[PDB]
Amino acid sequence: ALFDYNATGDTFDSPAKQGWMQDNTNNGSGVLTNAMPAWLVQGIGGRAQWTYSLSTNQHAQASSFGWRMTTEMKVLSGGMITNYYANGTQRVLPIISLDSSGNLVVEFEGQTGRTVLATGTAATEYHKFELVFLPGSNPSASFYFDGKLIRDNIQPTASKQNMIVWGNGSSNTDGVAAYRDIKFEIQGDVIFRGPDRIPSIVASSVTPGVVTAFAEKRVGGGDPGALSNTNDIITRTSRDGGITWDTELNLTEQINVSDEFDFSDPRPIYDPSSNTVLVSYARWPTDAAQNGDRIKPWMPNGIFYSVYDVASGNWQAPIDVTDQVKERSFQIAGWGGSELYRRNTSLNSQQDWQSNAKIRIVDGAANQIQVADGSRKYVVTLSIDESGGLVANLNGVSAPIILQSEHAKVHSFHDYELQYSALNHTTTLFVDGQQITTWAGEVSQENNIQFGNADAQIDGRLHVQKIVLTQQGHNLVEFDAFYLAQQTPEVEKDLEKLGWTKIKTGNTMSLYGNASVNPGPGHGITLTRQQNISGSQNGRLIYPAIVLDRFFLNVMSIYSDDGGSNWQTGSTLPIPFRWKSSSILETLEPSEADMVELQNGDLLLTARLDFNQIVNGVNYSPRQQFLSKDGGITWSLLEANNANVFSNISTGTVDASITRFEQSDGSHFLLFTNPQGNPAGTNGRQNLGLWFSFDEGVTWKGPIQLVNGASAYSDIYQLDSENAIVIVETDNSNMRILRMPITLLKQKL
Ligand SMILES: CCC(CC)O[C@@H]1C=C(C(=O)O)C[C@H](N)[C@H]1NC(C)=O
Ligand SMILES: [Ca+2]
Ligand SMILES: [Ca+2]
Ligand SMILES: [Ca+2]
Ligand SMILES: [Ca+2]
Repeated sequence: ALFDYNATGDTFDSPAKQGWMQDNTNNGSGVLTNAMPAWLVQGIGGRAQWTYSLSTNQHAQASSFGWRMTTEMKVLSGGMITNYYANGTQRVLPIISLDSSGNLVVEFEGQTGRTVLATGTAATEYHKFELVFLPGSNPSASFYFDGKLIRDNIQPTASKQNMIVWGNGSSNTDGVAAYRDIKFEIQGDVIFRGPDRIPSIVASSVTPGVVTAFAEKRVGGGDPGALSNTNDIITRTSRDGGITWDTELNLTEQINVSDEFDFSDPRPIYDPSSNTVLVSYARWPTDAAQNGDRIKPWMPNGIFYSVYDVASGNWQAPIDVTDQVKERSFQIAGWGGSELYRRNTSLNSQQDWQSNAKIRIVDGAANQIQVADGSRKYVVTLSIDESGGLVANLNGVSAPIILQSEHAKVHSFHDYELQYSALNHTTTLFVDGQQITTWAGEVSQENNIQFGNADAQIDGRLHVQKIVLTQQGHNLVEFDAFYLAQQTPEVEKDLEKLGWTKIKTGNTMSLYGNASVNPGPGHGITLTRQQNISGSQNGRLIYPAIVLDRFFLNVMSIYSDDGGSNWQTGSTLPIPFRWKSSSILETLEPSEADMVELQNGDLLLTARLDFNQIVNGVNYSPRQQFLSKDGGITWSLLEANNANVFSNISTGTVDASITRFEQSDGSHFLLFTNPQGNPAGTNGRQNLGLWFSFDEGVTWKGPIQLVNGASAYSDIYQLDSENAIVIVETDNSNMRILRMPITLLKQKL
């Protein structure tokens, strides 16, 4: 909430015409002045000041969420120039004056001594005076003069005064000052009310002042997937930098006509090229979702986006991108074991045959597709090498073959075709129609087609969409995992019931997946520093989404290199595992995540780690950072870069936010928000903190406490050259707006 006085020239320029109450005594007075229009306070032989009354609830909001008072004035003479705020019990009182040398000085009630602010002709010229109050158990204000920190940790002092005040607050002491502008802002206006939840926010650089915020509208409350709620995506827009907001708009009820769905996790990206907001969100059937792993691949989970045209205020109807981002496959994780499927066949080695296998290599090695024709065996083994390239080894041939070096292509599906020539008794491998090589395989009496992960001592994971075997104009074998993966449970999908033999050693997991994809909470980004990042590009839209294969959550990039027309997925985060007992996996589950592009084009990602945090005695904490050096395709776990780097961060699991802040001089740093807990560094969703990184995410300074009270999910975005805007869940999950003077606050560090 903003309470202000602005002199414009309009002879409404009286503070009285702008809601202020004249409070003069004796000969105290005031008059409009126009050097540039201003109100001249004339506290000559009397008091001359202006006041504004606030409600109990307004004072309480100010106490819980902070406030700031900004004055542009010049002091002409005298003293007791008192611009301040008093809430009925306490106040922070700066007293500004000209001293006996004509120097402009300030002193504070409750602190010792004075500070010179300006000397010479500067003392009686206009300046900008800012008081910023940060809430907390032991709260304090800081005072700034033309943007520079003058005094910090100014603790409030007792006063029964109850008003916003500016001018010359003394009858017995002359003071004369001209005011161009007074702004008192109470932080924390409610923008979305609980039990709505899960906020995100972005701001338009092309149209300064435009801010677009999102949440889940939860009729009935609670997470998606409950029969007792119908959840939609809602949005509001500000055009004055987040002070006022237009009408709450339900973006998804138009595609939720029978309340058959829940939508969740609005993830906006601001696009400066089109000046648009593209917000992606999850769809779920209303009665099943991510919680409990209840969502299944045959159910209508997917991802849609809506586009806001900032220039017109138009919201475009939702667009479904589920087919592009929700993989359908049979997945074999040969992690600590091997798992192969073999279909015995009756190939005639004296006739040609052909096979096709559509396969994605997720990680590792010993991933195989094999055909044996009763005379010879042909095996292609697919691995990820040290530099993250895709490599083929053929049985009987010493030299490996590099198939791909570009990381997106390394982990995408490819068609592996074997063409056997009876005449030469050799087989030619084609990959995506490209002839790769010809080899003779090995002698064998086996007669089958076989695929999976082949070695219990070599970890690998491969996903399969199609397998075909053909001879003499007939398909002998056909397996369409892409089709089967999305069928309901009454369609037979068990390979062992479909004529395949399962050959498993040790511990493995396999499944048809994925069960769901979810953009996750917060916003995404457009990349602009990718020039020297091989295989990547500027203009990429990207966000870190949550994928559930069947039972385990993890994070992968979802991105578009054509402005949002077509979307692609990257690899999931690399995480440790351990089999604590047969078929019981100890591992991590990264879920709610946020990423930022560093100065060198590397991407820094911070992820909430849910459920178990400990693998082989190693505690990864409730939060873990990851780094991508290839534009978001693949990631690396940053050792010892977890919750530990955010001093006094809360110890409970919760969504966080991260973003880049750029100053007018081109300097930059990172901002991060998360509760501290109360006390700081304990469990609760209380006391939102702000952390800074001036070194590309290696260390973090802070926190600066932003909120005194409930603080759960949050999102932070740069608002302008000097401010960041924060949306944060608070009491009863009520989402509130903070507008934080970052360039001021950083000076407290
Ligand atoms: C994925 C993180 C977590 C796993 C327990 O679930 C989230 C936690 C939440 C929470 O801790 O408050 C609320 C989120 N809306 C929920 N996500 C979904 C899709 O229901
Ligand atoms: Ca409805
Ligand atoms: Ca529901
Ligand atoms: Ca987030
Ligand atoms: Ca699970």
